[PDB]
Amino acid sequence: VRRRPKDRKKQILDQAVGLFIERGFHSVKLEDIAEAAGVTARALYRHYDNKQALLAEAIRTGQDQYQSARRPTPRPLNADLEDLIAAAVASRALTVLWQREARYLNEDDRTAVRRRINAIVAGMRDSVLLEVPDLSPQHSELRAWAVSSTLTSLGRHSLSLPGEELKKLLYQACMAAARTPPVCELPPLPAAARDEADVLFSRYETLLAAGARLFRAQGYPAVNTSEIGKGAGIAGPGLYRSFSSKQAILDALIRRLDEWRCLECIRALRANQQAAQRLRGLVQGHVRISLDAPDLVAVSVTELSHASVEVRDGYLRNQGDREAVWIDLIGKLVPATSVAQGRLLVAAAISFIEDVARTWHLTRYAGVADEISGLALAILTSGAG
Amino acid sequence: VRRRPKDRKKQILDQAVGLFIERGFHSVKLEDIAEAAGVTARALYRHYDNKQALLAEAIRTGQDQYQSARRPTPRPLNADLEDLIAAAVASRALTVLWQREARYLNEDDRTAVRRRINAIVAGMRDSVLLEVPDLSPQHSELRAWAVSSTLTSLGRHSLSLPGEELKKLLYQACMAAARTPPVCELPPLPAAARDEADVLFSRYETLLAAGARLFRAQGYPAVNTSEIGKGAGIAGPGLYRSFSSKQAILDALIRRLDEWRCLECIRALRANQQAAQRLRGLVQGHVRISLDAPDLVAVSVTELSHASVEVRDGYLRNQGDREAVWIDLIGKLVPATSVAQGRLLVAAAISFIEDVARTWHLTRYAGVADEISGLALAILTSGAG
DNA sequence: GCAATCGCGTATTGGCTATGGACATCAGCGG
DNA sequence: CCGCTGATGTCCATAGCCAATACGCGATTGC
DNA sequence: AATCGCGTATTGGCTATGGACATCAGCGG
DNA sequence: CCGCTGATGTCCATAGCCAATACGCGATT
Repeated sequence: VRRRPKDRKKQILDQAVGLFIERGFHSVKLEDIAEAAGVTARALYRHYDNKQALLAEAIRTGQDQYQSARRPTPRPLNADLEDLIAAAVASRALTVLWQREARYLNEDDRTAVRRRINAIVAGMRDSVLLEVPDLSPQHSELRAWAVSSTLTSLGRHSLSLPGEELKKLLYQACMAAARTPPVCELPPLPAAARDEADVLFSRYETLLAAGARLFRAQGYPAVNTSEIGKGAGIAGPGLYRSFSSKQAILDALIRRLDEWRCLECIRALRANQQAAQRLRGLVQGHVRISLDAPDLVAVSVTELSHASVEVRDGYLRNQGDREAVWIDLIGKLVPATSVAQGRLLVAAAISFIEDVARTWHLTRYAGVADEISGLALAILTSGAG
Repeated sequence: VRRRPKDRKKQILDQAVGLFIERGFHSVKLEDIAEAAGVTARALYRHYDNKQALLAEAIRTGQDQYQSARRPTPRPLNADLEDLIAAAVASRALTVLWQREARYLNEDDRTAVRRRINAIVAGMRDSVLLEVPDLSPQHSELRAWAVSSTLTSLGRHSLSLPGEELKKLLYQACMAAARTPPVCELPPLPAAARDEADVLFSRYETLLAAGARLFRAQGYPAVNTSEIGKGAGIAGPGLYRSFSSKQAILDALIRRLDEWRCLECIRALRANQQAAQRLRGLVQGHVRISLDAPDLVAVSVTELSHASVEVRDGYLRNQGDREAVWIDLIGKLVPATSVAQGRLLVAAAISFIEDVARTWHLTRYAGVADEISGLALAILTSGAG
């Protein structure tokens, strides 16, 4: 009656990849993967030793799929862009494997996936430097990260364009980002922790900072209450003296980020009245907030699925309203850009800003915020052609 | 058995004053006052036309009590500060009568109460100008408001000092505030509504602004969902497509103000490391937030009793932590001041900033924020002598 | 092309609390 | 001591208001 | 001079899931 | 009809989230 397909491992791996993409590593039970393949958990143990081994196999398979879709001597970015775009469109879902799921692996696998990502970014940087021969290494790295984040932003949503419109949009955005002239010399800053200790002036602030750091480093389901308490110097019952629960801490982080973004948007709107100056002010405020609180940005990017329904819905609605304001300004500045193209460009720019803000070594230069804002504005305005 | 004291209306008025001070005018029923006076509700109608007449009588009685406590040619502030301080210490619980309960009266009674308050402030300004005869009208008005707000702050909490320490503290604070040299000139601002309209970029923002304005103008129990919907341009039931309930708007306003204050405090802490500059930066951030959002300040001052328990508790705890940071800085700068004196001075400065921020005609000058910050710092630092 | 959403006026609806009429009782006074 | 007209308490009910949630009606958008 | 909540460190559950013996087919000779 | 490969039954171990109880405070009425 029941037959062994002799390819059980491939089916189990495919189901695990799908479930990890959809719901996450901790929220997907082994029996869920087994049922998706019409087996039980002990069959998976017959095929894989551990659940973590299954996750590592899934992440490696996703990276191999991206590499195969990518399909030697470095060539100008204009020559390689079409291939890069095709690969990106085909692999849009799998971004979370390396970006979020890989967070849960052991040190060796994390180092391996980090090496793969760094090699990809280095190839993109080589292409960018071949496109513009006269560029400082920091500027070349920034433009390479801009191109990479623009290509990777497709995995943060489900929007698309009919026909070859999406490819044209991505090509224009990447080429405009790459060919942006430098705005400052970008000198390395002398190289903080004292300011970080000073800004934790209460037990509530210390617990909030410890929770945000632990959520960014490990993940919400993987952080104990005792870990947050130790970060604050107490036990978990101390955290429950200060908070109602850990979901309360997550909701507090999300609400704090939302309110800060709203305040910066209000200030930017009140400061300027013309379209260009207003868009520049909004981009500058977003960059400022992203650079000042990388942990909040990382939490909002990753752990949003574990927050309360009302908090998540409100945060998403407010972000959508601010993005709609951005799209209206973009459409005013560039009449050719439509609304779908506008939101695609806005998502790409936001992804670039957030990705650069989280990386530490990219933000160790004087006046890097101006460069980030200029690159984001170039990406947003690339719709002109 | 039952006895009619023939002075029943005086006891009814006393109980009404006590209940109006303790809790809101809308939060006490006529049955509560009647029970406190040992009578039934219609017995009150035998002595008063309605509840609004009783409220007006209570407010007039409180103002008359303050006037009697105070008791010609104006005298220098140093020769009248003893009397004013005594009057304030005696009338501290009565202040809310002409500050919150006044909004529920008729137009004529509101104008009469405003006239009484303005006459008191004008007498204070005359005393201040007699003390320092080298001040422009704007500076004299600002210093008079500083003194009046210091006394009103003393009439805002339950803190006190043993013996004549409180009188000495208030005298020093008022004299330091009055004797502050002008920080800068105050040219009248050329005279927006355009900035008040574009910042409402979504239905949620419009509803929030309308709710805040209505709560400030009338009070939380006196505003129904119909007015908020009309301010947003929709029907009353349409408000629930964006909010869970009417209390959700108040909770959102309180949370927004708390997060904005927290962000400004964090920025001020990170900007400066020395004690004096750090305290100046904290005061400047508080002044900036108070001046930019007067409606939020008014809501937090008045309608806080109608918010959720958790939201109110969190807001109070965060404000207490920030004020504790202020008190630590004050104690570092001035070794003489103790913790309780620091609490009193911080309350005085905060009340001064909030009172000046809410008044519209006082803020129509160029660089008034610097003068407000200077006066607040003069109040806070006072205590060296 | 058509069904699933989506705002948006209206329409109820279950408290809830100022008022209020009918009736009742103390107050001191004038024989 | 005792009626005897003021003034001053109760007892129970009613009317209007005000969250908050039902409908139905249109217009739009994914399939 | 009692009297008090205020933190603080264990303490004890209740509940999910990951992993695992024992039995179990199937699938090529 | 047989020896290897895969599967299915329950089952237990153990971690993690909230309460609950314990003494000291150090300030409060």
